[PDB]
Amino acid sequence: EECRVLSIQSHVIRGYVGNRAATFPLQVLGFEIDAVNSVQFSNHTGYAHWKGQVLNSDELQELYEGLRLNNMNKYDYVLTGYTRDKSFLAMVVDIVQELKQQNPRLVYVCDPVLGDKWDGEGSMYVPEDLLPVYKEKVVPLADIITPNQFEAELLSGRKIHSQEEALRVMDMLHSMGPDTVVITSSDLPSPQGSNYLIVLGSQRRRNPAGSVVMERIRMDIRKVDAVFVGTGDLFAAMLLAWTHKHPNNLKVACEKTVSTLHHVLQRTIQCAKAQAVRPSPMQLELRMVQSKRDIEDPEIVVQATVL
Amino acid sequence: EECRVLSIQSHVIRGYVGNRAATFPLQVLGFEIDAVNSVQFSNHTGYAHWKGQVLNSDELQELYEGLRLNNMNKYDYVLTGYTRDKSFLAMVVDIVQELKQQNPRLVYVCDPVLGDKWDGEGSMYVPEDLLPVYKEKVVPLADIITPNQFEAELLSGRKIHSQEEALRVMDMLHSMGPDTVVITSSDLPSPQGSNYLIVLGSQRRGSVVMERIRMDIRKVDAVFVGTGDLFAAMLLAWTHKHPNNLKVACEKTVSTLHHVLQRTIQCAKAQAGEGVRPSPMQLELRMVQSKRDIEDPEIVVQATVL
Ligand SMILES: Nc1ncnc2c1ncn2[C@@H]1O[C@H](COP(=O)(O)OP(=O)(O)OP(=O)(O)O)[C@@H](O)[C@H]1O
Ligand SMILES: Nc1ncnc2c1ncn2[C@@H]1O[C@H](COP(=O)(O)OP(=O)(O)OP(=O)(O)O)[C@@H](O)[C@H]1O
Ligand SMILES: [Mg+2]
Ligand SMILES: [Mg+2]
Ligand code: NA
Ligand code: NA
Repeated sequence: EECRVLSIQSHVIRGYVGNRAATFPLQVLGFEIDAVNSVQFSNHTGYAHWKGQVLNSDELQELYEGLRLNNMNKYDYVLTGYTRDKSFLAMVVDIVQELKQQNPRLVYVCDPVLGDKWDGEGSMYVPEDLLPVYKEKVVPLADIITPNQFEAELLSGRKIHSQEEALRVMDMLHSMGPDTVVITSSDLPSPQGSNYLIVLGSQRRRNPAGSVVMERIRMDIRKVDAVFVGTGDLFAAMLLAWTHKHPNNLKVACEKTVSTLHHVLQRTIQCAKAQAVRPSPMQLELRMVQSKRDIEDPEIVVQATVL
Repeated sequence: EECRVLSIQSHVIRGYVGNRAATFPLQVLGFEIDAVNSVQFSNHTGYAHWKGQVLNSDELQELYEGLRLNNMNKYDYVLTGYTRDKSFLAMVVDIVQELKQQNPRLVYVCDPVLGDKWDGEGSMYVPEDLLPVYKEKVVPLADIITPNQFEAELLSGRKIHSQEEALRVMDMLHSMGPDTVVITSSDLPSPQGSNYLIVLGSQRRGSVVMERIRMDIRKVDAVFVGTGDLFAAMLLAWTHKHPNNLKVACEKTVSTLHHVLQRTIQCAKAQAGEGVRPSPMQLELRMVQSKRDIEDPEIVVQATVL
């Protein structure tokens, strides 16, 4: 038995973002993940310097023809994240369409990377003309999506000020296409204090009996004093892995996903501090490799609230 | 404690060869390996088809520049394998010289891929103009080299017909520079039967001792791709953990390959059915499913000290 994933994301030489944050973890859990590298840079763009090349829609299509010609275009999952250009994204959409025709049971996990917000206001970090494509072509095709608060607000067109508006926006997202919507981070208020970020998740599904039900959860995570890159990619990847293992249990899938990132960042936070005192982007690269054990079976450190 | 490896080799979307065969195993064993993909192809060339793009020498330098500007050009090991381009390989050389000045203790593991021999006749599968660069530029720089028999013959200029000629040749290789030379496969005959392939290893290491070892590996009925790359990467990992113990390091390298292929050849057959010969697709290494065998391979081959 084998579960095949096609992950189209960026590659870097040094560090863990994109395909570099998604691949090792999924491989450790038994997945035959195939990495299509949308770009190859020396490191992520949060560093003072970075150089590299990008893959264009033509080349992505060639890579695909190669696979198709060998009749190797049969996947169980497809996984996308940061996509920098409309032309590429329209191509990723054509590829997902054909893979779904090839296999109707294919699950498309899509991280709709658009931007994020810093201390109150958010701004986009991909071309604005990608939003219409995400709205009309990509999300309708998705089975699981992992937007942060900023991205859900752009996808739904509604600002989110409360948990209830969050739920309403999540329902809106469900109606665009995906049965699983997880808001990966938000500045919603927590009763635990203000040094907490909020994760919300909602999954629609049919039970053996055949009724269409919805599981909803919330997690209040304590904030770590640092900026990490790649953890959004890691979140989407682990979510793929754990909903795959616990299909009818969003609570457990999310707790394992959020617990894995917690163990990775705790281990990362330790070494960052030891090597420094104000850690640079380099010292803050996720301690991926050293976290093998926590990825394989993470001790659950945060229980979710049931909504 | 961290050990960084810069691995420059090919990437495929489907399968395991190059950085694909070298990365996961080394990550599993705790290495901070950075993969520079010399190419990005849909799959390896053993298939009916393949499409893809290549990385040029200028792009390689660009990537290296980025790392340097950030003071990220400090590594414990460099690993390179199949390159089909002379300009690209010269750039790898300039890069390895550079990383060595930055860290004199850097260990360069070079798999000098030039070709192989099929039934007895060997044929190159890299342009000829590479050989001069390898003999004159690459090998003198290398600390560990992993050539198969054909490559050891091409690199030394001598034909190998016996275990003694082989070790004679490994010695010529040590003189070109490398302290550890391992011949990853040869047609030498084994006392165990015709169904065996021979691996020979030699390491030079205030005494100047010489350790030499041989292993008799049981041939498996099928042609795999990426096993040479896996061999070089696992050798780097094990030489790293058992430093002056060529014997143990080769034992774990080869045992690991054995489990992976045993596991691979089994699903191969399962998917091809009784009597039918597995395709390249079916024969792709079962990498991910061999995680446990990579972390701690059960030793199933003892090396003989020559
Ligand atoms: N500073 C932090 N402190 C604590 N946990 C964090 C921190 N940064 C990230 N995380 C963890 O990473 C997860 C996802 O957050 P992150 O902000 O990195 O991505 P995002 O903006 O939600 O996603 P994207 O833009 O990739 O779709 C959190 O929900 C949490 O589990
Ligand atoms: N058909 C096979 N049967 C049994 N073991 C094999 C077979 N093919 C490869 N191996 C294993 O793979 C290892 C390396 O062998 P392989 O022939 O693939 O590379 P090579 O020709 O020595 O290397 P390179 O071309 O990368 O310089 C062997 O030494 C052995 O452990
Ligand atoms: Mg964020
Ligand atoms: Mg061979
Ligand atoms: Na997200
Ligand atoms: Na070899």
